Amino acid sequence: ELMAWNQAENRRLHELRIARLRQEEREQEQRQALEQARKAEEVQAWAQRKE
Amino acid sequence: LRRKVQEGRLRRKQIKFEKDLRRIWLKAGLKEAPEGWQTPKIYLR
Amino acid sequence: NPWVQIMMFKNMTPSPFLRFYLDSGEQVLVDVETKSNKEIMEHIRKILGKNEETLREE
Amino acid sequence: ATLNQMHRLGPPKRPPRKLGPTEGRPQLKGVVLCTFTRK
Amino acid sequence: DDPPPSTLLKDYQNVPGIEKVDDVVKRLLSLEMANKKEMLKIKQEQFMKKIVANPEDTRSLEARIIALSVKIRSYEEHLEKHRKDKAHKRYLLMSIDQRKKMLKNLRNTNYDVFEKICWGLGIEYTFPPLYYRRAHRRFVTKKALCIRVFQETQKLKKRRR
Amino acid sequence: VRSSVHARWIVGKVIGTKMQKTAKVRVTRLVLDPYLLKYFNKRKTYFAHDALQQCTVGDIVLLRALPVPRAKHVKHELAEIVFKVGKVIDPVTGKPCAGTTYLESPLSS
RNA sequence: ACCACGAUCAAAAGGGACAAGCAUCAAGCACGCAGCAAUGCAGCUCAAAACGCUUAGCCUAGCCACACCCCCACGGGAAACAGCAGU
Ligand SMILES: [K+]
Ligand SMILES: [Mg+2]
Ligand SMILES: [Mg+2]
Ligand SMILES: [Mg+2]
Ligand SMILES: [Mg+2]
Ligand SMILES: [Mg+2]
Repeated sequence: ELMAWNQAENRRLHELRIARLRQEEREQEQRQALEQARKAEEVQAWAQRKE
Repeated sequence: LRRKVQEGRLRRKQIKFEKDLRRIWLKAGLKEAPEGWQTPKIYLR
Repeated sequence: NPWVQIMMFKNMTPSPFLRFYLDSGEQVLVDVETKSNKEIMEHIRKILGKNEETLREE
Repeated sequence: ATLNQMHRLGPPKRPPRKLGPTEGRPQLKGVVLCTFTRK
Repeated sequence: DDPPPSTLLKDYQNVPGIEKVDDVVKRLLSLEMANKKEMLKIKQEQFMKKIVANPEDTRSLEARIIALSVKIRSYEEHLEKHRKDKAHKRYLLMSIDQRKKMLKNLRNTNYDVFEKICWGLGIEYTFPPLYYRRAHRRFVTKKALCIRVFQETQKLKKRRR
Repeated sequence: VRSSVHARWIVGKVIGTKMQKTAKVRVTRLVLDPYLLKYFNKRKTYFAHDALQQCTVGDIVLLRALPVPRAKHVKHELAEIVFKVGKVIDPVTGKPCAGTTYLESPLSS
């Protein structure tokens, strides 16, 4: 029973980890889209200059 | 006079090195040195 | 526990954890993110520690 | 010194005590060879 | 092998219509009329495309190892000609040691990428010595004799049995 | 009763693979300094039978005692590889990792 | 126990642990592994102290070692109080 309880505790901590990682993923996606837009503008400027 | 003492010590040192080398192959069971072995004079130019 | 082999590892995984190897061949994994040192001590005492009754018997 | 240095060097090693003229004995028997005076 | 001199500069490869320009413009925008650093940049991107999973990431350990490898090759090429340049000898040796350290870290962290780097750049990873002690003449001679004596004793044992 | 070898289960790092079907492993234990009352690592070398030659230098392995020694110094066998060198799989999440960063995100599965 | 079942006690063998000083003792020189064997590989210990020299009975309900010497004792030196008392 102690081993089973330890496994259940691991599962609960895993659920909390997954929730936290999903939060991190949303904030990531936001900032990464922002940075990707900035880099798109930079590449546009560079391509125009080279042309 | 320091010279002759110094080369005498070098000669005794070479003799001791050769004696250790001989002890090795004697204990290993070889009656003579390994075929083609010759102890180099490493303490004399 | 002088006869138990304790070994430490650093920055090999994204998450800290403890693992206990038993004589039977079983392995016990204890995740320790978000847990204080006192909480970890209590957890290991509960799951793999001798109770006060056994110690008093000894 | 650091704790690592103290561990590696280990406990201090007091050198053995020096034996005196009696060689660590209370007294010694002797035979007189000659008598004289010193300043 | 170096890129052909006709290759376009890294900054002039994705510009639209670069194939529709005069031959003179192609010469002006090729490696033939640039310094060695542009050729090194072309080498670097070729290695990144051939080895790394994401050629755009330059902060990764494997990308850094590739960059240091290109730089080490440039130093070696420089030193073939300037045999008495001590500062660049120092830079080459330091770069080689740093790349060894990076390879050790990559091996400890990502073995598949470590293998792919070692194959792609032709790097033969070597393990460090265990003991750092001076091998003076007496030790060398004694070790050679001990090896010889072991060989002779092995022959004697094999024949006698 | 099951074995005459003192060390029944031990965890170590493979430091040598130059012998046939044998891995040389370094095992560290914590030993108290009687004077300083601080714990220091003490190292010991073990030879472990590795039939399949799957051990690489630097990987963390678990060794199980043989019922009896199979050689002068080989008293243990490779039970498993805890951490393959450079191919570590995170036990908490089960996903491959390179150091402290996930090679495959846990959310992906 | 005495039929052993098995306890108690405890050798040989296997695994582990186990004094001090000296690194001006830094290399040891076969000290490993695999195979039923034939044989194959070239390995094993070591500055986290190997190898060596010197000192010492020890961890005291006691334990270890020795028992004239040649570690041992077929054999040899040679004729034995390191049992008590005694010289
Ligand atoms: K004796
Ligand atoms: Mg016994
Ligand atoms: Mg004595
Ligand atoms: Mg007597
Ligand atoms: Mg006797
Ligand atoms: Mg008497």
